[PDB]
Amino acid sequence: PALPHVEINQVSLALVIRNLTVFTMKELAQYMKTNVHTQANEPNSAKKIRFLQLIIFLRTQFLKLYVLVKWTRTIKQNNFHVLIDLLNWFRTTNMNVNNCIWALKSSLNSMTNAKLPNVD
Amino acid sequence: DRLTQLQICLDQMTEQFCATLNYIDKNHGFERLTVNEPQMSDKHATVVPPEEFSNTIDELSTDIILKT
Amino acid sequence: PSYYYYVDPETTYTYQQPNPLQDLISVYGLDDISRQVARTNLDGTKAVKLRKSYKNQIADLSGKFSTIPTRENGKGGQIAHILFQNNNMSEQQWREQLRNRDIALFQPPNFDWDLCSSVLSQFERSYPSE
Amino acid sequence: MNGNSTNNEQLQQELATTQDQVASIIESFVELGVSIYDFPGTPEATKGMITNLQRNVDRLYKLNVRSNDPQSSLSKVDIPLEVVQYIEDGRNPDIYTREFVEAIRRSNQYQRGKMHGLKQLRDSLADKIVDEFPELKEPVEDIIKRTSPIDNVSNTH
Repeated sequence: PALPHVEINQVSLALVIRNLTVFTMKELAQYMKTNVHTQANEPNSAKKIRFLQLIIFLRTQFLKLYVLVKWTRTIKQNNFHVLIDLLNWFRTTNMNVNNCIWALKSSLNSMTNAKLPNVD
Repeated sequence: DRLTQLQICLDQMTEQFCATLNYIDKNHGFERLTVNEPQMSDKHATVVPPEEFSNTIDELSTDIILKT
Repeated sequence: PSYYYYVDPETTYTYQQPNPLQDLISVYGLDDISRQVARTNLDGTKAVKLRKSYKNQIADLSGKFSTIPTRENGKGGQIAHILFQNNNMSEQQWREQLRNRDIALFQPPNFDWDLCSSVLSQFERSYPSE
Repeated sequence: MNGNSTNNEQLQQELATTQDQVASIIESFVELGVSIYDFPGTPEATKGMITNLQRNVDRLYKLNVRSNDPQSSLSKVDIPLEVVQYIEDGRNPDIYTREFVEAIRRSNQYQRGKMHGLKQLRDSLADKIVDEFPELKEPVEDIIKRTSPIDNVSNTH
């Protein structure tokens, strides 16, 4: 059966791999260019603790990428868009009955002016 | 005055249609298509006993028939 | 017979497509998801309760991992929006400059490894740990 | 369906080898982390760290150019934002799958409850209409027959 497909707020995993690579390596290049020069305000101990903090940050982000691709292994038929379209269809169908009720209420409200009162 | 009561009765009887649809949409429950599938509910849905649910459906229908 | 208004015998109504009376899980074949993350096995017994965090999917690494990298520990950052940003020749040709359209961030002047070696050579001994 | 079966086979193969590549990246991370923590300052250690950065960059090279590879389902597989923010929150994404498919079953059962309550209203009101007005037997039977048509998507469960 056909379902209304929605492509909003969804991304491709090729795009998440590419975006994660450009983010981590733009951050690496930025750290290089920031830490070219050594001064009294930024000693090499500060440089090494910043490098350690950066690699723990990259550790965490690539661990979450690892969990993400582990989660993509859970789906076998790759029917997650079928899942999403099914639940949006479910929202439409759960809203149709209340829409019919509100249509009957609008028909009720249409009747307020349409009478003819008792004669005076 | 008699046509006035007639117009009042039509408006109230269409409002009875609206109220019957309101109750049957908001105060229904969950049922088993099969016995194997799990059954669950939340705090946001008005779960009611099915026997008095059917009783209220029957008395709403009797109110509609009596207004007719 | 007596005719009544807008009660037309030739007018017919069909069921919804799909029908919510059926199990749409079984209709679109989501039975594998349903039986793979069902809270109970479909023979009357309770299944194993899966853990709240991702210990099971990070336990297959040999590393320094003893806690959970979360939002609130200060070790992670919000990379979701940067994660979400977006941008003759035959199909094959078009596809190798599609593969080569991003390699420009890999070589100098973006990632000069001589400068990387110079900054990494300034590292002294030990790390202050509490 | 043969094309879907075989391309899902390369989905599974591609995800498994990316498991391998990301795990290798994390292993390179643990070794330069212990290099930072116990750095002896020797030039041999510095060159080992430089080669560690080399292998990290070439693993990222391989997986990025394979994210741009046409012979890939990397683009055809779809990712939404709720699972990625849910993993960023530190919570297990199979709970996200569980909650979402349980929401599927909730909406199915809730709409089915709507349908059966409406059917109870329909046949109770129809019976009471027949009982009150004996001249409405044929239109009510026609209405019930038309609003209960031949079953093509209800006989199957």
